[PDB]
Amino acid sequence: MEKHNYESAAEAIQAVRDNKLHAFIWDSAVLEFEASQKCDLVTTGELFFRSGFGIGMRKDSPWKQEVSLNILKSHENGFMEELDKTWVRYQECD
Amino acid sequence: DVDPLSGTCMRNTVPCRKQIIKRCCKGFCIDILKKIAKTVKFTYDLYLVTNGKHGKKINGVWNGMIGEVVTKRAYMAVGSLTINEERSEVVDFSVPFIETGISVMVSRSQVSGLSDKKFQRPNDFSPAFRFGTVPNGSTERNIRNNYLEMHSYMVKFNQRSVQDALLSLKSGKLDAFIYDAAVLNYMAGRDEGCKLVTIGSGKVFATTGYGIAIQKDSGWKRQVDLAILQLFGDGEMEELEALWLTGICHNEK
Amino acid sequence: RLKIVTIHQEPFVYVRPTTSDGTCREEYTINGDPIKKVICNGPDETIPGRPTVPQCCYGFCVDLLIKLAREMDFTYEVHLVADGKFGTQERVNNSNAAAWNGMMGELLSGQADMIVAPLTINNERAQYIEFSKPFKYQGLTILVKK
Repeated sequence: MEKHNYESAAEAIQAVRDNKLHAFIWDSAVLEFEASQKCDLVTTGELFFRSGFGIGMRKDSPWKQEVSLNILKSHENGFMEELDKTWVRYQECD
Repeated sequence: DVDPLSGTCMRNTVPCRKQIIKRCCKGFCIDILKKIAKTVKFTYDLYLVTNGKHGKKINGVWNGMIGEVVTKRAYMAVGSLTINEERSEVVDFSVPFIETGISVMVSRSQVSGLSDKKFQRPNDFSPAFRFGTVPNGSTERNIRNNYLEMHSYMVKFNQRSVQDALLSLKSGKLDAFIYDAAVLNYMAGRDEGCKLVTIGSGKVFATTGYGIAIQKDSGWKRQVDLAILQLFGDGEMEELEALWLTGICHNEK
Repeated sequence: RLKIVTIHQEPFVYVRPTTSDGTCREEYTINGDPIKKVICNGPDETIPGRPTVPQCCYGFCVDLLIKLAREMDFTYEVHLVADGKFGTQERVNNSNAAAWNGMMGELLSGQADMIVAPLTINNERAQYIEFSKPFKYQGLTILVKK
């Protein structure tokens, strides 16, 4: 993998698009949106190195206690589902 | 049920008592608990719940294992327990070890949108449609919270037990079944014939994972959490997944 | 007040400068809604030198943040971190020296009290700071032309 590395995300997607490089490896959240964006390119397999995102706070700050409490409340109602639905287009690909 | 001749539990099985008799509990969760305990190095007593199964809020009062967590009759509650805002409010939860949630299990004959409202109303479709879930569940409570009509309609299609819910799906007389995604996926993999499958990619709404109860802000807490990600950190969870979770079905498709 | 920091990540954050003094575009989501937006001060590579530049940023994380802001008593002011990197430990050998470069470093430093961005959650970071329950969860994968 170390061989033939690229400096930035745009160039890395481009290489596959330019067909300079047959395959590209990166975390899904950046990649799937692009997968929707072109559909000339596709994502494959199962997300590995699975890692969930979240909002950072110092352990000392109690506001985070509410934040998680709020985050969960936002999950249950499907607020997130509709937000991902909005921001993942999702327009053209299959 | 332990071998009577042996008189005590065998192999991976760890004892659990139910007030009504010694029963022998074993499985995926049991092994995870054993590993977590091994890593954090503490000793523990395991028993079975009597009242209300999974935690449920009825009128003013809670039920299930959560009660024994609140009554301090249990420090931590372990199981297939799902996560929700109310319980996270009352008790601190462990990080989710597995990808799961609400989902559907149906025969090869449905909802591509999966919010298409065909579920929202049966009556729009002239033949009566049918779907149901197990009551006193986090799923049912969530349903009642967000979607009332679905709850009020599905009460007729509610089923006694997952084997019996399965009886309603399998023998006919019910079209679709809805339940926890991990259980529905394992059941997708494990069936006497490959007659049952998940919905779509089995990609579940209400994306959640199985947590573990603690009392409140005072607890071993973080120490547990670390242990958990050490478990996947060494890659044990994949092995345990292949052994316990992996079903033979769905290889074909 | 909450000082919020972010990084330039395309799906969850977008960056356009405010047109002249005027603030933000009325641009609309595919589902008919006007797009919400907020002001963010962050690194600009457009000028040859790099000024911390006033900018307009709109995102999933922003909508989430304001959702919280209606839910939560707090008020928010956001500026993007100077370093394009979110954060990584680095720099001198003696004792433990410096601190992880990037927005995370701003969080410990207090440059921003709270971090809203697409940040994966890991133990190495976790000991240093508290982490909010995940809004999302993804993993690595491969892109190849169909």
